[PDB]
Amino acid sequence: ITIDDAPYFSALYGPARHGIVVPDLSLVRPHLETLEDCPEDLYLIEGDP
Amino acid sequence: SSKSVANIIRKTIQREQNRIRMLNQGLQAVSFGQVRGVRLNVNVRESHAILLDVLSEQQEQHQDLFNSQRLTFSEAMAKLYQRLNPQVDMGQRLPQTIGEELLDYRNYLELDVEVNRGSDGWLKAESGALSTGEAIGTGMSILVMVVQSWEEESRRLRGKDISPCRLLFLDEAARLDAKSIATLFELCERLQMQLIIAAPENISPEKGTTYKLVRKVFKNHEHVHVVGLRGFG
Amino acid sequence: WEEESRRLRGKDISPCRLLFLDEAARLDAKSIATLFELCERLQMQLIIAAPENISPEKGTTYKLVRKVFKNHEHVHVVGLRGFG
Amino acid sequence: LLDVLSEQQEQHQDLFNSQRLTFSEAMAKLYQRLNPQVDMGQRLPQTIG
Amino acid sequence: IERGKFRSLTLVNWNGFFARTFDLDELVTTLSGGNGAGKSTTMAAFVTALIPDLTLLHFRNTTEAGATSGSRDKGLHGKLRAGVCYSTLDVINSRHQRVVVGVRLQQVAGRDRKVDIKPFMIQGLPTAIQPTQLLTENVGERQARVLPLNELKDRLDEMEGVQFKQFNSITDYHAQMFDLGVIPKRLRSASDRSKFYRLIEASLYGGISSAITRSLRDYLLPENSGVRKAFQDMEAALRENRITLE
Amino acid sequence: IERGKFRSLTLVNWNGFFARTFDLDELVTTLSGGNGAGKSTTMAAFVTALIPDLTLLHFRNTTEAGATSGSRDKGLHGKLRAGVCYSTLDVINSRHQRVVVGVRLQQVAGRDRKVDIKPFMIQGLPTAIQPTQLLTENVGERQARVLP
Amino acid sequence: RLIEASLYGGISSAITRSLRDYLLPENSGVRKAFQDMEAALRENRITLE
Amino acid sequence: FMPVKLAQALANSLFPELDSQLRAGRHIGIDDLDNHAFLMDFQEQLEEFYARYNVELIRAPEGFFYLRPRSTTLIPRSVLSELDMMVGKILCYLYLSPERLANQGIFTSQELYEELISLADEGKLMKFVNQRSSGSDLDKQKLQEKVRTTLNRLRRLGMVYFLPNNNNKFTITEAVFRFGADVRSGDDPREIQLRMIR
Amino acid sequence: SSTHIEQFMPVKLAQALANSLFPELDSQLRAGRHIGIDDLDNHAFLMDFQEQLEEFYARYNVELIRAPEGFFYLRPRSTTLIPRSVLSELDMMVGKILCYLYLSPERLANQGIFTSQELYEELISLADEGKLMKFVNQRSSGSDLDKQKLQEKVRTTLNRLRRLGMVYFLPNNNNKFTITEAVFRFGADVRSGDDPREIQLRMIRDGEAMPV
Amino acid sequence: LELEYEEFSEINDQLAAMIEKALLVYQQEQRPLDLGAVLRDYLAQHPLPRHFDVARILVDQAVRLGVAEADFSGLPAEWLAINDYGAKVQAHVIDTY
Ligand SMILES: Nc1ncnc2c1ncn2[C@@H]1O[C@H](COP(=O)(O)OP(=O)(O)OP(=O)(O)O)[C@@H](O)[C@H]1O
Ligand SMILES: Nc1ncnc2c1ncn2[C@@H]1O[C@H](COP(=O)(O)OP(=O)(O)OP(=O)(O)O)[C@@H](O)[C@H]1O
Ligand SMILES: [Mg+2]
Ligand SMILES: [Mg+2]
Repeated sequence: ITIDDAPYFSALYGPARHGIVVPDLSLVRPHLETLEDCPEDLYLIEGDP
Repeated sequence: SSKSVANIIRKTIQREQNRIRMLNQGLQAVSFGQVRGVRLNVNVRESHAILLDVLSEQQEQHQDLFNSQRLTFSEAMAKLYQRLNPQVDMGQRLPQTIGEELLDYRNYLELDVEVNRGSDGWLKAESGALSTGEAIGTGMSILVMVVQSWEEESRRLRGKDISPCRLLFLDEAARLDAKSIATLFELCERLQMQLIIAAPENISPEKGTTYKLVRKVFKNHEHVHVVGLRGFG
Repeated sequence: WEEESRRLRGKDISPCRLLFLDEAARLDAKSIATLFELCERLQMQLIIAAPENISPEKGTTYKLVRKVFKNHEHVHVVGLRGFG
Repeated sequence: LLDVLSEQQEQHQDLFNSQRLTFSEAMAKLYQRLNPQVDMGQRLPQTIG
Repeated sequence: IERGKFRSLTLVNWNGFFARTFDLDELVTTLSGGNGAGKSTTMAAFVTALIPDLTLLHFRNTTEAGATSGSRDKGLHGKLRAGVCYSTLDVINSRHQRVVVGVRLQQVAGRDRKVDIKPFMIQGLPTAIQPTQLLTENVGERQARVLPLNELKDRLDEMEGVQFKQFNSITDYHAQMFDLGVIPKRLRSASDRSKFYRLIEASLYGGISSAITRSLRDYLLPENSGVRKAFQDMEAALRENRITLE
Repeated sequence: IERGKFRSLTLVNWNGFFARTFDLDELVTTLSGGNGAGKSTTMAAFVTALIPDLTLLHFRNTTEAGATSGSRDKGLHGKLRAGVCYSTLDVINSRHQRVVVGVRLQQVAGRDRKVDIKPFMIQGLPTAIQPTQLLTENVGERQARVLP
Repeated sequence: RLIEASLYGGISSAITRSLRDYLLPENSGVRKAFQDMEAALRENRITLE
Repeated sequence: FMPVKLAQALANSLFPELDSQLRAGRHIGIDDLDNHAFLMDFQEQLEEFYARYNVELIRAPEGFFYLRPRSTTLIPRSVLSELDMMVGKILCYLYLSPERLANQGIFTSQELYEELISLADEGKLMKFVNQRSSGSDLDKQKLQEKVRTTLNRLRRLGMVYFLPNNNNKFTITEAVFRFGADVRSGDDPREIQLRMIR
Repeated sequence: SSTHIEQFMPVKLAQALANSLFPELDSQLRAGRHIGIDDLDNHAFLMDFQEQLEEFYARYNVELIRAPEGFFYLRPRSTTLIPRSVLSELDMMVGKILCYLYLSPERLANQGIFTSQELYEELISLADEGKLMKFVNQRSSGSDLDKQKLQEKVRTTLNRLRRLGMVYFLPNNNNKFTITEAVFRFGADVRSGDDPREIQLRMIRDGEAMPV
Repeated sequence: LELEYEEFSEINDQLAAMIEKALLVYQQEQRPLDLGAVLRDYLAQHPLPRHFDVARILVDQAVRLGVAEADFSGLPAEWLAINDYGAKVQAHVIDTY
C-alpha cells in the first residue's frame, strides 16, 4: 500500500493490524487450547487470503 | 528457520511467475511477418529446485549444519549447497557471498524469449534466424515488457493518483510493412504509449500528427522549413 | 581492380560488374535517381530490395508473397510493370 | 629519406650543406627500424627498411 | 487514471533550427523529409534532454548500428551551433500540472569537439506562454536574440508563482522528474542510468537488442529485500564479533 | 567491346522456394514484398553461388550491421531444406559464350548445423535449355523430382 | 569484403581503414630492382642484430 | 593500440589458468562458477583474442564454453580415439530421466562398463581392443583398462567429474551433450541417441 | 584517468601483444622451439620487448630465458602452469655430436651443410658402437640389419630436433641440413672447467637438466 | 507456371500535375501564400476519403516556393482548421520568394 493510504489503514485496523487472516475460524477452535506461546493478544480475521 | 524460508521463497517465485503470465497474455496474436506470438519463458533451475525441496523436508538430516553457532546462516546455506551437487567448484570467493547469492530469489529463475514462427512451434528468438521486420517487431515487444514491469515495480513508491508517461522511438521506420505497422499501432494504443517514428516519406500513417521537413540555404546559412498536419481519420 | 588486371587478361574480355543493396527504402527519390545514373554510366548491374516498390519506372521488378500451405511454406512470385 | 639514401658522399658532399639531409640519419632510422605501429595483419609488413 | 502525456518539444539554435517547437501527438507523431533533412537530429534533441549524461550519450550512425565505441567523437558536437543552445520538453501530469524540463547546451572551444550541458526545470508557468518566447528577445534586428541562463533566471523570477530550479547534478534532476511522474523509475545510480539509456537507444535503432537479451533477468525482475534483511539483522551479532577479533 | 552480363539466377529446394528462376535486368532488378517474403534469402543465394568459401559466409541481420559478432551460427543452414539443393548463375561472356556456374548445397546430418558445398561449371549448353528443367526430372503427373 | 559491404551498404569500417591495400596495385618492375637491395638490407640487419 | 576491455580481461588473475585449460581443449560448464562468470563477462573480447589464432570460441546452447580449431589453427591439434567417442555417446545416453532416481547423479565405473558391453556390437569391440581377440578373459580385462584410461581422458576434457576419493565413481556434466544427436521437432532423445549408437 | 590502458597494463606490453607476430611465436615457444639469430623477424621481435615478455610469461611460473649465444627459450618452474618434458638419451648423443660438428673447423669447408651419413660416422667414431647399440635392440651384435635400425632411429631423432629448431633441412633436399647455434645447450655440463658433479647439481637445482 | 503481371495506377501523379499547375501563379505574381486558405479551398474539390493524400501532395508542392520570414520571430503558428470532421494545419505565411 502507498504512503497516502498507509495512515488511514493503520488507524482503521488499530490493534488488529498484525492479526492473521483465516477463512473459517472454526478449524482453529481445536488447535487453540495448545497456544501457550504467542503474543498476549492474538487477532484472527476471516476472509479470502 | 528452514521451512518458513522455503515458503517465502516459493511464494515470491509463484507471484513472479503469475505476473509474468499476465504480461505474457497481452502479446498473444501479434503479427510480424511469419511471427505470430511472443512469450517470456520462466523456469526453475534444477540445482536450486532440489535444494529448495531439501530445505523444505529433509531439515532433520542437516540440522547440524544449521544450528552450529560457529558459522552464520548464509554460510550454512552455502555449505548445504556445496553438499548437494558436489561437483560444483567455488572460485576462492567467501562462502558469505555465495550464501547471499542463494538468498536472492532471482538466481533461482531461468529466462528465455520465444516466438511462434510460421508452421513451427515455439522457438527461441535468435536474431540470425529472423528477417529484418520480424526482428524489429520482436524488439518492440520485449521493450514494452520491460516498461510494464518497471511501472509495476515503482508504483509502491509513487502517489496514488500518478500515472507515468510512456514513449518510445523508431528510426528508419520504412523497414516495416503496412501490416506490421498496423500491429504496432494496435499495441501502443492498447498500452496508452506514445510513439515518434521517422521515415523518408515512404509511409503515411493516417492516424496521428505528421511533420514535413525541408532543409534550405538562406542568407548563406542552413535552415529547416517545417509544416504540420493532423486530425485525419 | 579491373585496370590492374588489364595486363593478365586476354585483350577481348571485359569482366562482369554487379553490386547489391539491401533495405533500399532508406534512400529518397533523389538519391536513387543519382544511384541509377551512376551505375548506368559505368555499365554496372544492381540488385536492390525494399518492402515497397521504390523503383517503378526503371528496370524489372518482382513481387514476393509467402503462403502457409499444408503445414509448410511456399513463395509466390509475380512481376510488376511501369504502366497499365 | 629517399633523397638521403640515393645521393652519396663524394659527389653530393657539396650538395649536403643543406640542413635537412645527412648520412647519419639512415642509422637514425634504426629507431624507426625496430617496430612501426602497424595494426591489421595480412601477408607480411615488417619495418621501415 | 488519466495517464500523463508529453505535449511538445522545442529546439533553439541547433544546426538547421534557430527556434522550432513540435506539438506531439497523443498516440503517434511522424517525422518526414528527404535524406539529411534533420529527423534524427530531432530525436537526438529529445533523448539528450531526457538523459543529460555525456558518458552515455553516443549518436552513432544508423549504418554500422552495432559496432564498438570506435572514434572519440560522440557525434553530438556537430549538431550544435556557435553560441547558446537549448532543448526543452513540456509535460502534463495526471494532476494536470504543467512542468517544463530542459537543458542548456554550448560548444566548448578547443581543438576537440566537446560540449557543455546544464539541466533546469520550471514549474507553474501560465498556459499562455510558450518556451520559444521565454528563451528569446525580440530585438530590433531581423532575428531574435537567445538569452543565457542569467537573463532567464531574472526573467522567470519576476513572474508570480513561477519557480525556476537549476540543478548541479544529474541525480537531483532525475529525482525531481520521477517525483512528478515523467519517467517510470527513479534512476538511483549510474548503473540505472545506463540501463534506462540502453532501453531508449535500443528502441531508437530497432532490432533484438543484444544487451537486453544477455541480462534478461536483470531487466524484467524486481529485486526483493524481504528475503534478506531478516538474516542481515540476525547475522549482525556475529559480524561485529568477527570484526572485533580481527 | 561488349561487357559481360548476368542473365539469371536459379534456386532449388531453398526455404520457401522449390524451383524458381529470376531473370535479371541489364541495369537494375528490384525485389519487393512484405516482411519475411524472402528477399534477403535471394541475395544470400546469389552471393553463396559467387563465393562458396564457407569460412567467409556470414549472413547477419540488417540490424546489427557492422558488429563483428562471431555468432555461433552463420545463418546459412536454416535457409536450406532437407535433401539436395542448388544455386546457379547463367552468364553471357564478352565472347558471347553461355556459361553456367553454380554450387550443390546439402545439409549435414548431426548436431552441428553444418553445410556441404560442391561447385561445378557447364559450358556449351544449348541456348534452348533452361536450368530449372535441366536440374529436375519429371516424375508423375507434373510432380517433378530433383536429381543429385 | 567488397560484396558484403555493398550488401549491407554504407561506409564500411574495414574498407576505409586499409584503403591503400584495396586501391593501389602492385608493380613487378619495382620488385625486380628491389631484389638486390633486399639482399643487401637483410645482410645489414644480420650484422646489426 | 588494444581495446580497453580486452586489456582489462587478460590482465585479470584468472586468465593464465583459464587460457592453459582452454588450449588443452577443456570445456567450461556452469559448475566452474568463477571461470564461467568470467567468460560470460568478457566473451565479446575473448572471441576476438582467440580468432587471432585461427581458433573459434563457442558457447554451446546448453551453456558451456569450448574452443574449436579451424584447419589453419595455430595451436597444434590432436584427435580422440574411436573408443573415446563410443564412451562419450554412452555417457550422453546415461544423462537420462530415470538417472535422477536411479543414482542421484553419481555413477560408478561398473555401470558404464556393463552398459558399454551390453549395448555395443561385438565386432566393433574387437576392433577396439584388437582384431585377433575373441571373447576371452584377458581381452575383457584389457577393455576394462582401456575404459578407465579413456574415462580419465574425458575427465581431463571436463566431461566427467570424479568424486574425490580413490574409488572410481563419478558424475556427468551437461557438457557431455557435445556427443549427442541432432534433435528434430518432437523427437524422443532416448530413441535418437540409441539410433546413433546402433 | 579512467578507462586508460595504463590502469591495467604497461603500454609497451600491450603494444607487443597486439603485434601480428605474437600468436605464431607464442604457440611455438610453448611448444619448446628455440629461437636463434637466423629467423630475424622473430628474434628481433623478442629483442625489442624482452622484458615485457619475461614479465608476462612469469604469470605462468615459467622463465623466458636468453642464453649467452643469443637464443631464447622457455624453462618451466616446479610449480609451472605449462607441462614440462625431458629429452631421451639418444637425443643427447646426437645433440652433443651436432655441437661438436658446429665447433669443428676441419669441417668448416662444408659451409654448414652436413649429411646424415657424416653425422652417423662421427657418432660411431666417438661413442662405444656396440655398447650404444644396446639401446637400439637388446640382441644387437653388429648385424647390418641392426645397423640400419640404428641409422633409422638416428634419422627420426634428427627430425624431432628439427622440430625443436636445433637444425634446418635444406629447402629441396631432406638428406642434408644446416646447424643453428641453439645446439650449444648440449654443452651446458662442460662449458665451465670445474668438478662435473657440482656442475650437475647446480644444473638440476636451476631446473636445466633432470636425471634418469 | 509462367509468370503473371500486375500494373500501377497513375492517379496520384495526375493529382500532382493539377496541383502544381494551379499553384504556379503564386510564384509568378509573388503573391503571399497561406496554406490554411489554399487547403480549405482545394479540399472542397475532392471527396473526404482522398483529402489526406491531397493535403500531403499540396504541402509537398507549396514548400518549394520561398520561405516564411516569420519563422525567425520565435512565435509559434496556430493550428488552422481546413475542413469539417476536424482536420488541422500549422504553417506560417510564405513571404520571401
Ligand atoms: N555531427 C554532425 N556533424 C556534421 N554534420 C552533421 C552531424 N550530424 C548530422 N549532420 C548533418 O546534418 C544534416 C541532418 O542530418 P540527420 O541525421 O538529422 O538527417 P536525417 O533527416 O535524419 O536523415 P536520414 O533520415 O536520411 O538519416 C545532414 O546534412 C547531416 O549531414
Ligand atoms: N536461418 C534461418 N532459419 C530459419 N528461418 C529463416 C532463416 N533465415 C530466414 N528465415 C525466415 O525466412 C523468411 C524469409 O526471410 P528473409 O529475410 O529472406 O525475408 P525478406 O522478405 O527479405 O524480409 P525483410 O525485408 O524483413 O528482411 C522469414 O520468415 C525468415 O524468418
Ligand atoms: Mg536519419
Ligand atoms: Mg530479409
